[PDB]
Amino acid sequence: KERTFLAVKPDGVARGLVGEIIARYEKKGFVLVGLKQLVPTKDLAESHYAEHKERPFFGGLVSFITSGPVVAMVFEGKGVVASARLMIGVTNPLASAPGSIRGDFGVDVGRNIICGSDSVESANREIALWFKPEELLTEVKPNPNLYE
Amino acid sequence: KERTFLAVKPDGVARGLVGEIIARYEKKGFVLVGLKQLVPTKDLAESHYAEHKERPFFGGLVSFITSGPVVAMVFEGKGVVASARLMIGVTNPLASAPGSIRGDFGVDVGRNIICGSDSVESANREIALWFKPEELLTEVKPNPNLYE
Amino acid sequence: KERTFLAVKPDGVARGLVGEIIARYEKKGFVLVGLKQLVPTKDLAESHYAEHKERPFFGGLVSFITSGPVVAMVFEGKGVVASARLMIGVTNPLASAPGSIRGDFGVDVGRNIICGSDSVESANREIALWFKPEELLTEVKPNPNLYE
Amino acid sequence: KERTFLAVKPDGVARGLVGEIIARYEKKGFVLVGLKQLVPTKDLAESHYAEHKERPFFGGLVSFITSGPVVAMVFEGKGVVASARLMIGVTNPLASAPGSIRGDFGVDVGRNIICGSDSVESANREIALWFKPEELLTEVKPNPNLYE
Amino acid sequence: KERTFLAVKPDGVARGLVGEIIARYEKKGFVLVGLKQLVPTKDLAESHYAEHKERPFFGGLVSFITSGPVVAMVFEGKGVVASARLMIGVTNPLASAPGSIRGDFGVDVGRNIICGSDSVESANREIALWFKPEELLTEVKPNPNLYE
Amino acid sequence: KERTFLAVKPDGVARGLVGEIIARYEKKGFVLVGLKQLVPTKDLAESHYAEHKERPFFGGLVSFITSGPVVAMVFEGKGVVASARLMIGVTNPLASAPGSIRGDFGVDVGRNIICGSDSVESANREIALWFKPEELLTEVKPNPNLYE
Repeated sequence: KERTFLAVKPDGVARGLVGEIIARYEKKGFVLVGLKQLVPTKDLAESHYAEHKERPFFGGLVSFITSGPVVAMVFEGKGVVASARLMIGVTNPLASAPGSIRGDFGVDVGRNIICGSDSVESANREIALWFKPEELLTEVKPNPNLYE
Repeated sequence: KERTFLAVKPDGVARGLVGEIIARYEKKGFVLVGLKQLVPTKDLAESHYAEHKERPFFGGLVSFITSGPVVAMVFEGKGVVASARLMIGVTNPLASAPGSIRGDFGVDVGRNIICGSDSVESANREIALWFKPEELLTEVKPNPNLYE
Repeated sequence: KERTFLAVKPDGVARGLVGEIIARYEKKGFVLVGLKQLVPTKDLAESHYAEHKERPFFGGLVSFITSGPVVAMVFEGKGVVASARLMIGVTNPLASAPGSIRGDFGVDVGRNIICGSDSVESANREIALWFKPEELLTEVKPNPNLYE
Repeated sequence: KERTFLAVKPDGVARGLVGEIIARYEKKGFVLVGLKQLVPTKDLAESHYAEHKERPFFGGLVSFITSGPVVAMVFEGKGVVASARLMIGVTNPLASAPGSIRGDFGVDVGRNIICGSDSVESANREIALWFKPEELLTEVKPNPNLYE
Repeated sequence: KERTFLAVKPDGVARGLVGEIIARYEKKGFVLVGLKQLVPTKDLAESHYAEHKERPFFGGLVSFITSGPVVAMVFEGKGVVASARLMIGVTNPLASAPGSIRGDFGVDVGRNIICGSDSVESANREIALWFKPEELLTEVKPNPNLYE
Repeated sequence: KERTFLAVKPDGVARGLVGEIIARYEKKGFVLVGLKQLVPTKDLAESHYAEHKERPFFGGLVSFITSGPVVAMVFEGKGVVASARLMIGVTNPLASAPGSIRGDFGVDVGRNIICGSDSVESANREIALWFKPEELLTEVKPNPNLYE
């Protein structure tokens, strides 16, 4: 099945939002196949954010995410990359709908709590970045009531 | 006042979602005028799904809903048929917004937890299908703070 | 497995507490094997309350419970009769602990929201009172993660 | 920082929705810089609703809001006027999305629970209407994890 | 009916716990007859804490409570003074049960979030301290489903 | 500050209870200083359960915990070892109070969802068992509103 990578960033961890966030994806029915808390390395942060490398805000992205603990997760399930994004909301928390994570909890583009993969393609890249293969679940059993 | 019919299907019952679902419509202010759990008969299931009778997925619809317990409800209140639908989300749970029932809990079109009437017209039909007149509340008292 | 009978009384129904209550027993892992809303008959109410027949408050018990809709439920699971009672709290809602149903929601002995069976013995009696055998689930499947 | 004025009207207070509403804006990260419960004066109600003065429904607006207690609040934070509106929903609760306040709790345009300022301009006016300067917090400290 | 005084102290306000706390007493069925946020005066703080005047920790109590905003409330209902205390927990949050306010949210005796009146006698005193008679609701209407 | 070790066992993970559990300790104010999901090794399981080595149920304990994924956590804060235990409940979920984790969610001694350290002494041992020193947070910053 599809897998995505989500990190709740230092601001989400510091605000005590980790469990609330995991519980939202668990209720949806996605399965947790990798999880750890870590303080990202500058090397890791720069690779993760490589797409924004030419833009002046790249260095801020890199400073913040290495500024404290991150909890890195990967979830598995049908259509999880796009669904996970729908559940986060949009870039600007102020513009994100009530009921989404950033819509419910966030106020600033610079402190928007959580990030998730763009695409199936960048998810594959990001998972291999943040996780070793031995840190990820091999045999996954979803609730039998979830999939036809 | 308007009435609609909602069934939480075998997958919603099995996942322990019944109370969560009723509590959403109670908080909104709709009044429960009929409620029961039952394992639908094939005769009942086929009439309920008669609209999809010509399509090949008709038989799957009929197999699943008779496969386990269903909790059948009817709610009363202004604009309840459309409102109830807004609160469920859309056919594809993956595409349903955060904050809706299928948006919050579901992943597969084939396991989308709950169904509700299309229209005032099919609600009237579906209620008479699933419920006897003596199983429905006659005198309804909504919260006095709900309606001008 | 053990079964118990719980009714959320007219005051709980009228206050929109039905879903909240069912969701508590679903989360605990007990399985719903019977459910319906009805306005109790005086004959039914008097049999249900037969134990208090000699006491002067018997008639009040009987008046209130027939005064509006009741949602009658039976749940199945290990030790459900005593557990269900632990989750309700004690007779006086004011004295019931935070976290219990009556502790969280109720204020008056006369409006204490829900009743549940005393014992396995009176549960058996009360279930046969309120429910026909064909209204109760025969084959029960609990979450496989609940029981060793 | 921006400030807005929100009142939960008599119907929201009477339905026990005050805490739920405040908790939504607290979780978002907006800071409470003024709060009180009062039964609005006719003079206050007419000024507050001055914009609808020419329309026939003006007098109903004025009757209802002075009909019971109101809890008047002002919140501070980036983009709070528009954000607060996004979180309330739209005029018609039936049409308001799941996850919004009116979408979750309300049914009637005439009983839509809460009102919030239109604009930064009318917020400034409404705050000075309902609150004395000494009733508002001067030094505000938001969670340090909220703003970049 | 009985009335009690509760203040959520600067630590509860700063942690965004105000709405959660009010919502607990609203769900229980107690009625809010007074509410405001204020930064307590030293004169007010010393009178409020007069009982601990001889003990060395008196001055700390007085320093903290005047250190930031407090939201002062009074609730009405049967047995509210003792019930409100049951719902808060005990002095030491570490020892307070799960399901109580201090049991759920607090860790330190010095930061225990909320205080409520000791007795009907000190409630009467504390209400007259913190509130003017014109700031309190005169005609109270509780949910009709609460009291027999 | 004190640290404790908690594991949500395979039954808690499989039931989608991970986020709910973390969110309870985050709300209390304890700080997450280590977190990962893993499928325990038999060597690890036997050391963890060494205290029950002579009893016949030792092998069952060891079979179950290595039977699926576990999410291993360590939390930091004043009095966290005893507090964490208070929040879990007692051995028998049926006997655990409403409001505790096992009281809210569990039914069987053999499937009681989560375990936490006995004492400060066994916490120290268990943390060194399950975690490498580099997997644990060194500089911890609790909410400034938590500790006097």
